[PDB]
Amino acid sequence: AYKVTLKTPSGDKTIECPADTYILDAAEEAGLDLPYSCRAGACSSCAGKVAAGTVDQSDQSFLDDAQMGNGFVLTCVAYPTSDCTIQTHQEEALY
Amino acid sequence: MKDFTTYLSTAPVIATIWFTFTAGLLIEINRYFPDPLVF
Amino acid sequence: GPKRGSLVKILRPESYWFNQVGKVVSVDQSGVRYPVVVRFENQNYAGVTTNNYALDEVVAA
Amino acid sequence: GDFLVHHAIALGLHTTTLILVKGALDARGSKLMPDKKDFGYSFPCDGPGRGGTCDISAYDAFYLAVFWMLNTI
Amino acid sequence: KVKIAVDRNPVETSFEKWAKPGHFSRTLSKGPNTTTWIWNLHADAHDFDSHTSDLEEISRKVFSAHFGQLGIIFIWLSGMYFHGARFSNYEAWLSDPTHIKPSAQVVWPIVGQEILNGDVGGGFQGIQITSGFFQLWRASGITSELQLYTTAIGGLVMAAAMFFAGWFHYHKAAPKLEWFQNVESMLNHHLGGLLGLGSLAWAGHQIHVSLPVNKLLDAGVDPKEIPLPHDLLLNRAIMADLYPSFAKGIAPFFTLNWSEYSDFLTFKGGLNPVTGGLWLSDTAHHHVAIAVLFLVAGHMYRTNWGIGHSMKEILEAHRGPFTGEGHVGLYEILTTSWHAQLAINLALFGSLSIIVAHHMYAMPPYPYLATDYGTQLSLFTHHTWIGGFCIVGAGAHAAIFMVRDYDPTNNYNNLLDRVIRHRDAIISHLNWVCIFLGFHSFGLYIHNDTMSALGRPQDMFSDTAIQLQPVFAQWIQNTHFLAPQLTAPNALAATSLTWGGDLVAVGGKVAMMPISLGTSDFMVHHIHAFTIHVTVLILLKGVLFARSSRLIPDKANLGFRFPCDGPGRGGTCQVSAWDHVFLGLFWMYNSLSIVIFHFSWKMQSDVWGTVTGVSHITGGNFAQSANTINGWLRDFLWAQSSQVIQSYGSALSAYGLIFLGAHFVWAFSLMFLFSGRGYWQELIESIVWAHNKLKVAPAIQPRALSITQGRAVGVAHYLLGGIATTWSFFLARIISVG
Amino acid sequence: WTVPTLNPDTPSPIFGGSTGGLLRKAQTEEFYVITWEAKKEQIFEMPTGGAAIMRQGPNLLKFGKKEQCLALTTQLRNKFKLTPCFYRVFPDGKVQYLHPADGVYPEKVNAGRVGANQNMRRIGQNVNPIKVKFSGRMMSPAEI
Amino acid sequence: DIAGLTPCSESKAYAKLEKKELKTLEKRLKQYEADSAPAVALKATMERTKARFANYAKAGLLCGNDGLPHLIADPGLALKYGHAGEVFIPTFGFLYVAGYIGYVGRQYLIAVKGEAKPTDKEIIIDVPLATKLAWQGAGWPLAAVQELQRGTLLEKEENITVSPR
Amino acid sequence: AHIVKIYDTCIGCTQCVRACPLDVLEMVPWDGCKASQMASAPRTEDCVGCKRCETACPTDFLSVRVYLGSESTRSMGLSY
Ligand code: CLA
Ligand SMILES: CC1=C(C/C=C(\C)CCC[C@H](C)CCC[C@H](C)CCCC(C)C)C(=O)c2ccccc2C1=O
Ligand code: SF4
Ligand code: SF4
Ligand code: FES
Repeated sequence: AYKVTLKTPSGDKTIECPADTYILDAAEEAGLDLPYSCRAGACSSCAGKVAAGTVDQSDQSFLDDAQMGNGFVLTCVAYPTSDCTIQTHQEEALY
Repeated sequence: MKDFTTYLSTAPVIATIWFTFTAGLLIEINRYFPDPLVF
Repeated sequence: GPKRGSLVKILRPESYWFNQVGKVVSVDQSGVRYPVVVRFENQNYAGVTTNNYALDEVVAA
Repeated sequence: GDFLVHHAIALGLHTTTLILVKGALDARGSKLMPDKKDFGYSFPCDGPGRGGTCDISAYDAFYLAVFWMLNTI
Repeated sequence: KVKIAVDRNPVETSFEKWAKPGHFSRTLSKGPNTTTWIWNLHADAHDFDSHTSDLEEISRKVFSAHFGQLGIIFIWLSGMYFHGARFSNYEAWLSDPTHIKPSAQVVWPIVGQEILNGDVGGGFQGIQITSGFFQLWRASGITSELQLYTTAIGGLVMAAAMFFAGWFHYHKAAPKLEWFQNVESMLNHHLGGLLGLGSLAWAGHQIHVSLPVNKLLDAGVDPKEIPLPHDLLLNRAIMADLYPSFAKGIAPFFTLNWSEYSDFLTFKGGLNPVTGGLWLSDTAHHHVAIAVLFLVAGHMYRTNWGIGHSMKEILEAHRGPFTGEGHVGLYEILTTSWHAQLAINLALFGSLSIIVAHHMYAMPPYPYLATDYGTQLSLFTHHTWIGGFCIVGAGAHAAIFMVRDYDPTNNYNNLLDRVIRHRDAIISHLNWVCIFLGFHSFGLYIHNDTMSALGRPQDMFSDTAIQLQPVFAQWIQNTHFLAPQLTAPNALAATSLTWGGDLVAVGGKVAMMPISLGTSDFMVHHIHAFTIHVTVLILLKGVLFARSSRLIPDKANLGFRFPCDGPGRGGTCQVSAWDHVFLGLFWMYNSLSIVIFHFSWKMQSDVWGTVTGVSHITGGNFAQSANTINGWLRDFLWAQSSQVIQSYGSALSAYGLIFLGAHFVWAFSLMFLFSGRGYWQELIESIVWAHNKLKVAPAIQPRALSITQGRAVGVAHYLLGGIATTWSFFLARIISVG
Repeated sequence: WTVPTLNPDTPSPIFGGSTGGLLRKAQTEEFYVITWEAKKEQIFEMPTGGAAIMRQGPNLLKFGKKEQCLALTTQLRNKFKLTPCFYRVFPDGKVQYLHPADGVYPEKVNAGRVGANQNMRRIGQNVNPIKVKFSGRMMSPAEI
Repeated sequence: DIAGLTPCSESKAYAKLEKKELKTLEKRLKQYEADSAPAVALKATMERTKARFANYAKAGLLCGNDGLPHLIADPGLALKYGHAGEVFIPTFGFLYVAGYIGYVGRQYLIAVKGEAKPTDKEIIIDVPLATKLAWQGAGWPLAAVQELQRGTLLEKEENITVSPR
Repeated sequence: AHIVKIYDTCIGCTQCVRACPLDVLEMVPWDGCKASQMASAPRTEDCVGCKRCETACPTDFLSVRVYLGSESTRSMGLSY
């Protein structure tokens, strides 16, 4: 599994997330309550920002390459591919 | 080599070769046994 | 309700996967009218493979 | 030749009937459009969304069946 | 600073991606879920702009693509020469080009295709080729099928070389963008070397090979009797025998006494009457002139030294008052968009091919070619079609550029800009003029047929009735007829008999005669004009409003090809420049079909036939039947239909076969043309219910085609059926009657 | 925030004048005008076709339809992050410089926005048109 | 005979059009040498014609006023008058091979539906499994009737339906 | 004038509002969905029915549905 350090408005919380599990799903299974709505990669509700490490969000449809190049990630459809640090609740910073 | 084997196991080439095989079958059939009507 | 990863049959008529089976990703414990989260393997005519559902629209099958 | 043409006639009958019954019966709704009845017997199209709605009304279906009928006659 | 810039081992070589569909593109690389995946995969395989964004890599891709293209063409030519060497009667037809039909294709003794190996003369059993390879090779002077054997072999080798070239230049060493951009260098290189050298070498081969051997041919010596070409090259004795200028070798050329060389650089004009081909002396003079021209031409632009020119500089210089920035920045544009150069070259090339066919039937160069009425007609129609399609492809890729690479920020007030401004007035005037043209030119024939059915032929528009005589064309014809007197004192004969004069006869067949022009021809010319104007109209609309419109202010945002923007606000059906070029295909086919009809009938009626007077094929009926569409249909179509509609039991029976089959497929297209993908997907859902009812659904989700894809399938099949129907009809008719 | 007004005396951006311009409908029924202040001077593209240069700060342009100004707002808001405010004007001279005029922008939730035309229900819960029969006009079931 | 159809082994127009054919043949033939490939081919063609005709006559085909063979469609009639060799056996062979191919198709289809990569087996194929099912597919009819007696062929009422059924 | 309707399945991802080229849509507070946001059409008389909303709603049945109605000059998108 990958250690995902979530930098949240409540502080940092490092969770373990399997390679086959979406970031958002793992966070919820760990008891966290991150934002979401569509859960289908088609909106900005679940946006985070990757500070370090890599994700695979290939099925997402809402973000452009420059947004992803700056680290933005739709946590509902993103798998970790390394230990990573992700600031949560980033929707406002996307706009 | 294995890449090549996979390329041959790709679909349209397989469809191709099977069709070629069948067609050559039937053409040779008519060659050696011309003018079939009954039986 | 049903468990995550579990397999349920969809019964919502207006759904693409109606009369078919899906996999419960999760179910919300809040007051949402449709807490069941169920993936699918075939995509709809929209290409989506997961939809939200109330408890009745699905059945553990 | 008469055998043959008679079989052709039966063919055309079946084709016409097929398209006609399809159109008439799917009028209430469809998998693509369950609410087909909400658009009346005659609506232009639901547009190009969902891959493209072209000639989707039962009115359109009868519209098509015309040609087959003409061919048969 | 022009030089060579390359990158070594850029691309590797493995069959890995070969096992990976869609790897070139992002989305397709994800694999198929529904059926359109395969379609789009195929569709975008060669859209290198869609592939990536590297101009340089895209240049390298298209470079290797051209490599492979050339290799394909090499393969084809080589196989042609191979089958010419092995399965032909070319040597028989050499012994007698007057009563042996060129045939190079033999079929196998099977269920009944064997009947088609008809009798073309010389105990040969095959199919008459209308390509004219025979006359080609005779003009080039090929004698032994061994020569064609060698030819095909070398072609195989060349093709292999070209394909290796593509491979190397893509994976081993691929040049760099600036190298691709050294444009003036490329121009000078090509302009001088390629064309000048090719023409000059062809002239040398002519002089030292063909002119001697063709001279002996028309002298009448047996083909297997002439000495060998290299033997001729060895022995200047026989060359001086043929033309004593060769006794002096080349020193006269070095003394500028060209007059002496006149033995082989003539200016006769006209055809060799005993052959019907152009005067080979005149041909060689032509080609050497072309050679010198392009050679001196290829030294125009600066590459690495102070002398030369700057395309950019001159284009910026050329600006007029009414025009603002004139020709500025276009340099930047052309240096950047592939589709720009593409569309340019396509339009130019189509126009060329048209002119090629024109001059070719105008003054046939090949031995006894004019006699082969079928070959004439066939090659002509062929190249005409090719040219028109090149035109529409030009329009296509031009619109493509305008969608993709366009940028306002660099073109502020240029020709392009003011065009974009007053496009509405432009297109308006164009509409009006096309409507007037159609009205008048069509109603002429219609009023004729109307008076006819009304029994008032006195009131028609005929060369006998109310006339429209192309005084212009006839005056110009006579002008060319009288030109050599003074405007060309060193001339012997006009370039064409149709300027006026006598008739040339080879083997009874009408080789060439002067052609008059009646009110009928007036009308048909105006028809053609109107049709072409419609085509340019639809194309111009498509390209001008490809990015926007008062209806769609954001059309540039919907990509080049796109089905519609809904049924909203009335209905957005068929609103892409893609659709526009689609329509253009239609109107073009219409145009060129009309033109070839005109050509065929006028030929048959007032040109071709057999000399005795002239036994004209249709006896000039065209002259009085063409004014009325009833005469058209009956006397041309209904009449010449017999050959095809009774060709059965003959070797030509396949002509009627394919005739009916083309009818079939052309009608088959119409279901696509009219149907609806929504209806189709509905049927899909029904049938997949039927299948799943037996657990026989396919994994890949079956999907009805896109609106665009259905349009394309339909139009392809439609044009195919039409062209094939016409092709069959023409072939059977001419093989029967000529 | 408060509704702004329109100033007809605004230096309109730099453009050479096109032919895709306004028509009778402007002088007859209505026409819209767009108001925005650019941070700098810069060239841009005309939605109705053409390249134009905006001035520093106050810039003004008028149009007939709404979609023109809407697409233009998209272009500027996503390419230069400007917050224009365009109105609805009539040959009367009455303005309503309104097209997204609503304090902020609608793409974000905002207090005060009262829901409208919102069927507080599913869509499958609609009734057969056999019941909307013999009404005062063609009325859809979903109308209710 | 049947429907007033005389055998072309008896009919006149049969031999008439046969001779006419051979006449056209010799006509095209009379423009060559003897050893010429075209000559020998036309001769072989005449041979093939006469042989096919002798076979058709031996087949006992009822061939009417055209002298051309017309076929009968009744099990009882064909059996009673010795004419099964024209429709019965052909139809039977056809249905055999067709059911074979369809059955083995469904066999591979089920095998690959029992996979994790349905699309990938739909594109790239399992060569040896294909060969195996091909070898085994002969017993397709017995297998199918077994599964019928077990009622295991058809899918139950769970396939997707349209909302108005 | 065309007709447009919102349904409880609105997950408020606004793509509809994000898609309407005519601003005939907007988002409001809500509590039915996690987003607490409901789509809203206050300017229907401007919708030309180009349905790009309907295209954009990711909702199983489209949280929003368009219904073409009568024709006004604005409904037809005429600038003349
Ligand atoms: C597709 C429908 C069809 C049709 C139109 C015919 C037509 C015919 N059949 Mg029947 N037949 C059929 C299918 C059909 N058959 C099939 C599939 C079988 C296989 C079991 C048979 C087996 C069969 C036999 C064994 C005989 C006929 C006979 C006949 C002929 C006279 C009796 C009659 O009118 O039967 C009407 C057709 C039907 C009722 C269709 C259903 C057929 C069932 C399965 C069997 C019918 C047997 C028949 C009643 C026997 C009558 C004998 C007669 C001497 C009294 C007549 C040409 C008799 C014959 O040759 O007369 C010259 C005869 O002896 N048929
Ligand atoms: C008939 C028709 C269809 C239905 C036909 C379709 C979609 C084409 C089907 C193509 C083939 C037959 C399906 C693919 C078959 C696979 C390759 C499976 C293997 C088959 C073997 C024989 C190779 C449309 O979808 C359509 C859409 C828009 C305008 C017109 C039409 C139209 O006319
Ligand atoms: S119908 Fe057209 S105007 Fe209305 S919301 Fe949908 S896209 Fe926007
Ligand atoms: S209609 Fe769809 S995209 Fe629009 S707000 Fe509702 S859920 Fe979001
Ligand atoms: S919740 Fe919509 S993209 Fe993740």
